[PDB]
Amino acid sequence: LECHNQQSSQPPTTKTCPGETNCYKKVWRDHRGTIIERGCGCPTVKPGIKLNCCTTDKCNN
Amino acid sequence: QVQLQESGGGLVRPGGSLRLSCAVSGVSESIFANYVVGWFRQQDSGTGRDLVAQSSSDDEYNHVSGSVKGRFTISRDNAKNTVSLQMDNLKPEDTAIYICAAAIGPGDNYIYWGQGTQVTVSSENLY
Ligand code: NI
Ligand code: NI
Ligand code: NI
Ligand code: NI
Ligand code: NI
Ligand code: NI
Ligand code: NI
Ligand code: NI
Ligand code: NI
Repeated sequence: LECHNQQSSQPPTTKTCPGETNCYKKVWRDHRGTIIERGCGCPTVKPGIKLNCCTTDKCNN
Repeated sequence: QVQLQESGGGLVRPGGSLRLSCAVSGVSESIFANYVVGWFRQQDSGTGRDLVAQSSSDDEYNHVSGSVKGRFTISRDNAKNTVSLQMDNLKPEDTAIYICAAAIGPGDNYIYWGQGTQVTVSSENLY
């Protein structure tokens, strides 16, 4: 499958992960403003992180 | 094989409550204790699957999203193999399909996925 991986508001980039049918967009606030980490798969997550898992290509924007 | 069965969907009047539950078939040995079992909410076109609650033995991987904090609560019967999500003071904004998922362990990816159950809060006529 295909999914984004750029961090926060850097230009949209892609990462191809064959077979991985889900994707993720994690958001935590932190000291340095809203940080965002996108990637492949649907990961279990520590406390206080906005997780959003997704099912189509390049949908974790 | 592990397969996740949900139960408890339907229509709730605004302000009511309702308990979803997700039973992890497979691992019938009942040694799934640490499956990080997650509840996600899909509001159709708006947003994909939003993690609303995550249940693990590991504290850092057992919490609820701040949006629903105080209204939703998760429970676990590891022996009976069930992970329940009780929803109180249900608002219309909570109308969505709630899906269950299971990761093999804390920090691993949600590789198991559920059927989905609709929850509708509206107070309007159902025909
Ligand atoms: Ni594809
Ligand atoms: Ni491929
Ligand atoms: Ni895109
Ligand atoms: Ni959302
Ligand atoms: Ni603790
Ligand atoms: Ni604790
Ligand atoms: Ni907590
Ligand atoms: Ni409202
Ligand atoms: Ni850890």
